[PDB]
Amino acid sequence: PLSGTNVRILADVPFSNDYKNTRWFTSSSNQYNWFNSKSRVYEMSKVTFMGFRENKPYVSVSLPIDKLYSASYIMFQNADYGNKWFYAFVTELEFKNSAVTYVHFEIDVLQTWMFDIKFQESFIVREHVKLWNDDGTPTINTIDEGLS
Amino acid sequence: TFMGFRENKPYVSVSLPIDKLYSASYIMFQNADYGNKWFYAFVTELEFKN
Amino acid sequence: STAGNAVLQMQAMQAKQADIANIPPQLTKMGGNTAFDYGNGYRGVYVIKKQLKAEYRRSLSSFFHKYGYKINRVKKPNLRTRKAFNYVQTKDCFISGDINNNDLQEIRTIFDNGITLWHTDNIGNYSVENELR
Amino acid sequence: TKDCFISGDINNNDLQEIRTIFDNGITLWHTDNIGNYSVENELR
Repeated sequence: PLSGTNVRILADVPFSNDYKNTRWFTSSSNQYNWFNSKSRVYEMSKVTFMGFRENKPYVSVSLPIDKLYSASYIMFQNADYGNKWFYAFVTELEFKNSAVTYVHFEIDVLQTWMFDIKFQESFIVREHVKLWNDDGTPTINTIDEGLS
Repeated sequence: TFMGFRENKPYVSVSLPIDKLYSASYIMFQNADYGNKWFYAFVTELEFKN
Repeated sequence: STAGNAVLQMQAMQAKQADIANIPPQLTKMGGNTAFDYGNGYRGVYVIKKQLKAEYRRSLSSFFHKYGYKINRVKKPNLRTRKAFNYVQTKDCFISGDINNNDLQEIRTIFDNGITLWHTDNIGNYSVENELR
Repeated sequence: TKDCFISGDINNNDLQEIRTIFDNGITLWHTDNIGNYSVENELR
């Protein structure tokens, strides 16, 4: 995403590029409010992303590698998608000089497009099902787990 | 004039910035030499020139 | 990540662990006492129609609906039989026509890998009936 | 372990590596005589 507005670099975001775990939200607002609640390491009102070439995309952050260790996440808006929030992983730190630092990123296809996806009928290997009926009687699940 | 000159990756030169081409999914075009046949192609990837 | 091996793994995860015998282990004890049988009204032949549990019907029906039946015969494939979609997977398929052998060779692999062919613009909506015609 | 979960205040890259370490199996020593399996290795 060429340009960015209202940029914030975020710490304390637990999930990573593994996509084994993520935080699921109820509304576009709830999404933003959760992310809003973190301890803000860095802020900018406008940003020109300039990594655009080979692919590593990045940002130029004006604080040394020290104090920037806590960096975990980036959220930013764009002029063309209105007030849609873009969410991105902080993949890598790279050496610039010793007073301003390069903070590179990876757009989170889950968090970003989260409410923009529609899930259709699909074969599902595992999921969490309803366990108990109203009566207190167990729901019927007989699929052979194949477990001792 | 298509210029994906290397055998294995062809492209077109589009005179509008990369940010605006995310929605791009597909390409259809005719050729003067094959009459009114329509050619259909996936938009595999976007690459930044300027 | 082809559609074919995707289905194969799906076949593997719901793989038939055992057949349902339907031979009562108490068959042996049923006769012998005529006074018992005719007293409780056991007489003549009974036709007992059995069908799989509802849970597994849903499961198998849903599967069959999306990816059709197992066929294992050589013929020309049903490409437009249903109203909505047709799943088609082939093995060493033969497709001819006036096309450069490079492209033609790619199309063959496409059907060899499995593909769903849609006939309605609502692509991915598997909730339809998808009947014939 | 298998698909283990390890949290804490560590960059998710390193944390992801530690998870794999225990997912791959490891022996954790408590005495300086490392590799000496001849001991009793009882509880406590």
